[PDB]
Amino acid sequence: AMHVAQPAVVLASSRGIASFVCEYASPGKATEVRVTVLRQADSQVTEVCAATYMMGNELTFDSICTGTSSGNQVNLTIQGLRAMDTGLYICKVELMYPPPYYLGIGNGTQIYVI
Amino acid sequence: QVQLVESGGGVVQPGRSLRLSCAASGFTFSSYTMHWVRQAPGKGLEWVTFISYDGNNKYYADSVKGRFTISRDNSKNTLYLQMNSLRAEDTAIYYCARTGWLGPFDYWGQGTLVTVSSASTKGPSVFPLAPSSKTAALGCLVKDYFPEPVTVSWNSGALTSGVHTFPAVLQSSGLYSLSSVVTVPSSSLGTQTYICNVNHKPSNTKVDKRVEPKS
Amino acid sequence: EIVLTQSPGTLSLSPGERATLSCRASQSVGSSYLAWYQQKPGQAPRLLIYGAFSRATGIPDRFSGSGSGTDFTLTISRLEPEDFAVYYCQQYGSSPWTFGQGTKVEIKRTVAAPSVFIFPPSDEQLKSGTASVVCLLNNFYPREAKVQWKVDNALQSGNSQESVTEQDSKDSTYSLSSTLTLSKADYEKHKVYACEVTHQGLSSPVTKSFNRG
Repeated sequence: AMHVAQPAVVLASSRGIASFVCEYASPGKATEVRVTVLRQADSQVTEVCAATYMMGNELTFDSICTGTSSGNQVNLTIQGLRAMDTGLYICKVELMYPPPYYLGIGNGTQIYVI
Repeated sequence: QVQLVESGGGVVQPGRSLRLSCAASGFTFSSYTMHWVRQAPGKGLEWVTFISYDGNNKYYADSVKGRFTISRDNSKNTLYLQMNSLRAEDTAIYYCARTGWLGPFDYWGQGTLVTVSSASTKGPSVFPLAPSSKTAALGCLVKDYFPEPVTVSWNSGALTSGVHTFPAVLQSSGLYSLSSVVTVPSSSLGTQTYICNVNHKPSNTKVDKRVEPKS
Repeated sequence: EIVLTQSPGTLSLSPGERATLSCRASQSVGSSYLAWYQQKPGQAPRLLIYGAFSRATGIPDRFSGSGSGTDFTLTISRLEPEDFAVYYCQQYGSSPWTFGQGTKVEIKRTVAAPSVFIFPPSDEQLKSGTASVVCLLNNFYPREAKVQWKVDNALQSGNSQESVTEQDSKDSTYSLSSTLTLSKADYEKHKVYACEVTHQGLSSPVTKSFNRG
C-alpha cells in the first residue's frame, strides 16, 4: 500500500519561509517520481508547486518552491508567503516509472504565517 | 468552463487502424493528466490507457498493450488514441476522461462509438409484424443493417404512446436486427393507418413500411 | 490487478427508499483512493464520490460514501427518480485503474404479467429466403422471464435471440422480444410454432402458437 507522510503543523519564518519534509513508502522501488504541493480550502484545491525528478539525482523546479531529494523523502521549502497564505498544504507524490503507477496523497500540513 | 469533445469514431475492418481525438476546453490542459476508458455494448467500464502531464509517461491496459498508443499535443489542447490492430472485441464507446487533482476521473468526454467489423455498410430491410387475426400488437422487424444506429418512429413521429423499439442485436451474419413494436385499440385496427419510419444515417436510407392486418 | 466486486447486481427499490450499494476489493485500497460513478444509459459516467467519502462538486447531500480497506459502501439516503441508474465503484490509487461491474438500481413496482404475442414471418420476408418468428412479452415486472421455443413440440436451442427494453419511463415495466431464425427451407419442414413463457405474474406458463398458412 502507498502512504505519504507530512508534518501536522509548521510555523513560517519571519521572512516568509516554511520548510517541511515529505516522506513516502512505495511498495515498489520506483525511479521517476512526481511531487505536487497542493492547497486545500473547503471542497476546492489549488496547485502550489509541481516537480518531476529521477531517483537520487537533484530536484527540478514551480518557481515559488525549492527542495532536496535525500532518499525516499523530499525536503520541500516554500517561500514568498503572505499572512493571507495560512492554510492546508497537501503533499502529493506520484510514482511514475517503473510500473505499476502509484498515487500518494498526504493528510495535509497546516502552514501558519504571522 | 470544463469541456471534453471527442471525435472521429466510426467503423473499421479488423486489422486496420483508427485514431481518436479528444479536444479540451476551459482548463489549462497542460496541468491535468488524462485517460481513455471504453464501454463494450451492455458491459461495464474498462480503463484503456493513461497519459502523463507532459506525455513522458504512458500506461496501457493489458488487453490493448502493444496495439494502442496514447499521445498529447499540448499547445493544440488535444488528446489522441492511436488504435492499431483492431479486433471485433475492441468495439465499444470510447470515453476520454480527465484525472482530478486528487485522482478520480472528474470530467468525461461525450462518447464515441467505434465498430470493428468486416461487415459491409448496409441499409435495413423492413418487414411488417402484422397484427394478429385470432388490444392488438403490431410492429416492424428492422433486419440486416450495418452499422448501428437506426431510428424508428410511428406515423411520422405522431404515434409515441405505447411504442417499444428494442435494442439492436448482433447476428451471426455480422448484421443488426431490431423490432419496433406498438400496441393499439382493436377497434381502430381497421380505420387508422400504421406506418413505421426507419432512418439509417450511415447508409443514408429512409424506409417506410405500412403495417396492415392479415387475411 | 485489484479486482472490484460489487453486490448485488440489481437493487429493486421504490422511490423514497434507502439504497445501500456495496463494493469489495481483491486487496486493500490505498488510503481510500476509491471513487463512485453514476451512469444513466446513453450518457457518460459522472463522478459522485471520491476519496471513499467526499462528494463531487454539485452532487446532492443524499449521496454518501463509507468504508475503508477492502470494503466500501455507497448510500443514497432517499431515492429520487433521477437516482435510478447504474453505479460503478473504482479504485484509482494504482495502475491498472479498475472499476467494478456496476450495480444497476431499478424502480420496484407491483408484479405484472406480460401480454404475449406471436408473429409469424411476413410474406415479404419468406420470398427473400429466411423466416423470422417474433415473440413479444409486453409490459411486465420483474425482469426475470423465461422464453422457450417449440417447433412441432421439439425444443429449440441457439437459433434464437433476445432483446430487452430499459425500464419504462412512465410505468416502470419491461418489454422483451425473442426472435427465432430458421431458413425458408427449415421453416417449411414443420407445422406448429409455439412460444411458451414463464413469469411470476402468470399462475401457469403461457404458450402462444400458430400453424403456417
